[PDB]
Amino acid sequence: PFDNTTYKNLQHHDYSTYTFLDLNLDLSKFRMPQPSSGRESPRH
Amino acid sequence: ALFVHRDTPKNNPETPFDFTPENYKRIEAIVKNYPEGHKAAAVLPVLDLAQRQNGWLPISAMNKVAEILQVPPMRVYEVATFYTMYNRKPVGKYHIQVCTTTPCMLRNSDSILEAIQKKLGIKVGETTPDKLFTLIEVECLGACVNAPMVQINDNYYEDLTPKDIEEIIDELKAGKIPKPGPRSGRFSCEPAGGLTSLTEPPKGPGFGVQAGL
Amino acid sequence: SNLIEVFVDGQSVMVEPGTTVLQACEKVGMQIPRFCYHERLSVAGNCRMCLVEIEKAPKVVAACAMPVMKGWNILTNSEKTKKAREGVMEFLLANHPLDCPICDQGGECDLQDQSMMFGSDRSRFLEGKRAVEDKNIGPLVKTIMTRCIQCTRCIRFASEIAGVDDLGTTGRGNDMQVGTYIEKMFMSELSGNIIDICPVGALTSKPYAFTARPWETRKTESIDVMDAVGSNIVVSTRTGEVMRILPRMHEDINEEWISDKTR
Amino acid sequence: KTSFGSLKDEDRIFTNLYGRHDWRLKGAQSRGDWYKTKEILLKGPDWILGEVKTSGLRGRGGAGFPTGLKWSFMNKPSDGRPKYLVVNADEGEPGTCKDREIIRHDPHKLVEGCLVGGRAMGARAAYIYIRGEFYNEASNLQVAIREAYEAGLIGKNACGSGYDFDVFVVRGAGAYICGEETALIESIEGKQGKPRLKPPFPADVGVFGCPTTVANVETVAVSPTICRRGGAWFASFGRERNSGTKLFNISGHVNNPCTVEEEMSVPLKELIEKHAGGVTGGWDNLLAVIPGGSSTPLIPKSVCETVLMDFDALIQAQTGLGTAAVIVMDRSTDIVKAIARLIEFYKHESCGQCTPCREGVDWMNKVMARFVRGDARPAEIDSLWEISKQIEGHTICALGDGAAWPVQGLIRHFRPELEERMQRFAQQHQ
Ligand SMILES: NC(=O)C1=CN([C@@H]2O[C@H](COP(=O)(O)OP(=O)(O)OC[C@H]3O[C@@H](n4cnc5c(N)ncnc54)[C@H](O)[C@@H]3O)[C@@H](O)[C@H]2O)C=CC1
Ligand SMILES: Cc1cc2nc3c(=O)[nH]c(=O)nc-3n(C[C@H](O)[C@H](O)[C@H](O)COP(=O)(O)O)c2cc1C
Ligand code: SF4
Ligand code: SF4
Ligand code: SF4
Ligand code: FES
Ligand code: FES
Ligand SMILES: [K+]
Repeated sequence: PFDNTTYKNLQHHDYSTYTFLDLNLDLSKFRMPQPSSGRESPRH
Repeated sequence: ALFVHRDTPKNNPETPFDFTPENYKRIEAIVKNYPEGHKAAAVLPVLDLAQRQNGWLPISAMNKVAEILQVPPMRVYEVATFYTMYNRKPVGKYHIQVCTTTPCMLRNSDSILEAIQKKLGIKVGETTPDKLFTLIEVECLGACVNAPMVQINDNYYEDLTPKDIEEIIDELKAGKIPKPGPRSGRFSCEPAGGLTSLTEPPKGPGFGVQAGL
Repeated sequence: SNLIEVFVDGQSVMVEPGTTVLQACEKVGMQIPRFCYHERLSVAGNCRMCLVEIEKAPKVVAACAMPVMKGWNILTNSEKTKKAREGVMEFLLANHPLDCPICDQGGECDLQDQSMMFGSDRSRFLEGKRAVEDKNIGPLVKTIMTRCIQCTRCIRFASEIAGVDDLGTTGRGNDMQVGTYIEKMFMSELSGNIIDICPVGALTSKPYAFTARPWETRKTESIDVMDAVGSNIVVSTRTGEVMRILPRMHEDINEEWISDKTR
Repeated sequence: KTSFGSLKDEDRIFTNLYGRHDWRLKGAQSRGDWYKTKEILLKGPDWILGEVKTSGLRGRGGAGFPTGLKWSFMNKPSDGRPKYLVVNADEGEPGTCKDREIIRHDPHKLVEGCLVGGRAMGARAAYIYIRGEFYNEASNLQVAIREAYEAGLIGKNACGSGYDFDVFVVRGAGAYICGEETALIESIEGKQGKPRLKPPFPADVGVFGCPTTVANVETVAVSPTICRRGGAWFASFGRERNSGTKLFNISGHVNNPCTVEEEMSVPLKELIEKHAGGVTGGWDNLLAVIPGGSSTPLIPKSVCETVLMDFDALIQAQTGLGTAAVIVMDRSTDIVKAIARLIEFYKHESCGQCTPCREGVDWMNKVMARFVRGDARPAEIDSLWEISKQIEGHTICALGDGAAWPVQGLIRHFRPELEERMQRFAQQHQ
């Protein structure tokens, strides 16, 4: 069927105060290894 | 409102603050996004995490973020006093942000601000004595066609009448959670007198694709 | 040699690839008015006083930061360059306090001198000025932060030379304040040299404070004896009494700094 | 083509702009997104740059810089530093609410845009600097990025093309100046949102000192549609060097304030009367229009009759396109209160780095707060004009320009209204 009268974006009603950070914690296992600048910090 | 710190008993470097261990896993997830040698770039999420744990930033979260990221504490003081979200004073649980810039002042968000002020008995910047509602007045929040709109801690409440925001405050006082959307007859941002566009079905895969692709 | 040819007021000069506009004007004996550029600190570019016109280019460039490209005619005394300098000096003198009599920097102030040289001669600011809370950063530095023009030589000195990383800019906009944000006492071994580089009288010398005035001082170029580095100093006296000790430039010892014990 | 406007629904780039369809992966692949992505990635950076240059795509961020010519600065060999496509998703401009709609409702179009753009410029990852106020939109985009990783579309071996590409989302913290590209770079680096100076451009020294292209949500999301549909298709709409479609946010005093995708050179009267139903009280009730958000100077009712809503025809009207955010202000509006509130926005949102903005924007807000009451003499209008000319072009970024421009527009188009304001103040208080 085709719908044009309902708003299918109802997920944001259930987001808590840690949804973004839990999603980042979920996505931390899919990522490529970060490059290194030859040091620990620019004060090292 | 002030951008210096005075060591009150409830706000000092001896004020208790430490992340929960799941928040330490979250800070690991934040720091692992940025390249090696630029760990300092994880100031702004982690410090916002240190606001989402406590509700506000005493000066121990600034010191803790400077301690776990090994950056100078002044470089976190600059971030906490530069950005308008890092509440350095204890706000209420429902931090109400009323947008009254020009596209919302044209659509009379002053009536909504007056309604919230007479409903809560407070004014802009003050806090209700039960420490539920903090009413301040902010700049453009990015819902300009959905003007006039307010923000409650994560949520946008849009196309508001004074009656609508009185209804939202009523269903916030009793402990319930409202629906973060436009309170008029439209759904997100469409023309209120019906869809003037995108009524046709989207075609799907393969439509209009050039050859050699 | 890969030296390139640029033009300052039409005068040809041969510079290095990577030379800024300010050094390109320095090579012909010209000095651009500046507040945040310091030749031993990093380039900030946040006072906009060094704005100079490149011809056939409808926008003034920041001479402290902008490297020269091959063939620029750097117009230093043009019309829109002087309008840029007068406008930026007007904005620096909008919220600045009328403290020139009670200020120790009077007579040795950059802001007074290049307001007299490069700015206008009167005012338009018919409003109320800001007033900034004074900071406590030590027994050596008297801090009157209403005079701070927010040029960030504090931060660049404490971060790059003194290596302290404890000064900064809190706030945002016309409420932005250079300070420490807490009751912290800025005590390094070079914590008095911030009195030198501050172009205004925001950071004055607290032992020197209110005693003297630089036009009636006599300069005597002497040597430090406090350490075995041999810092070139000026003993500046007044009527047979040593008022203070300024640094001297020497590229092989103390480049233009001295320790706090020396000062 | 001579006439412009009345764009068909089949030629829209942002289908599911209104949230009526599923924003997720099964919804996005049912609307043409993530289709033949591997065949776009395998044909090289040069083919994608040629498609974007041939399309006539300009900067949808607001300056209108040529997007293919912008992205071709990054097509240069490595030097040990990685490269980064960084999506400017702040959108703090008043009147402008379109990138909120793109992130909230068409996120996979933005993710495929990050992938095709990062292939086009050799970039390694994607940093979507989303606004901190857009929290639910950020979690929305993170769910879509999870659906893009778990389907094997991005990450290690993106779409099976041998190309590796990550996508990050960095939330902001409530600063309008962090929408400027260099201040956005400075905000991602864990510092204050203070803009860098140009040159170094971000294509040489950008985020973390890497080569970087900071690009708008719109000009990133439309680029896989440009690569699939063609360059000549996207170039056919609008005028020449004003090619394509554009999102328009009609807000203010209209009957139906709304976001709508529309052809580039559409007339303003046709746009407001069709998609917004016209001005409240009819078109004769119109007083002024800020055409493209707060940075652009306003135009009166005498200019809105024949003006076209692209870059060049608004530059001919001595204003700008900018973000294509039509703020409509009818006859019931104190325009001086609105522009003084707009200068109050530009002094509450200004990072305080360099002199003319930090001092003069507060000083223009004080002079405009007196112009609202009329507590001045008319020689302070022209004075204020000079103050704008002492800010416009003498600052680091274009927020000093974006604050000098509305004062100039208000003076230039309603000088006598300010003068009669001040004279009735002067007679009623003396
Ligand atoms: N979309 C939004 O939310 C907002 C948009 N704006 C608009 O943004 C514009 C101001 O942005 P700016 O970045 O200050 O202006 P624009 O001159 O700098 O910059 C646009 C792009 O052009 C590139 N560019 C220009 N000349 C270049 C060169 N010679 N070499 C390399 N790259 C070059 C820059 O890298 C930049 O990415 C205005 O039109 C304003 O209306 C302003 C506020 C908010
Ligand atoms: C003060 C200021 C704020 C800006 N804010 C944004 C913004 O929020 N979003 C955006 O896409 N561009 C913004 N811009 C424009 C950017 O400088 C830049 O043109 C754009 O982000 C990327 O260029 P593009 O048009 O090729 O995408 C802003 C510019 C200025 C001067
Ligand atoms: S800092 Fe300079 S301009 Fe300011 S009061 Fe002191 S002498 Fe006068
Ligand atoms: S106190 Fe002086 S040196 Fe420090 S930032 Fe202010 S004007 Fe510059
Ligand atoms: S002019 Fe204003 S917005 Fe720009 S760098 Fe300076 S303080 Fe920032
Ligand atoms: S002006 Fe209120 S949301 Fe943009
Ligand atoms: S000296 Fe170049 S801007 Fe301050
Ligand atoms: K000084």
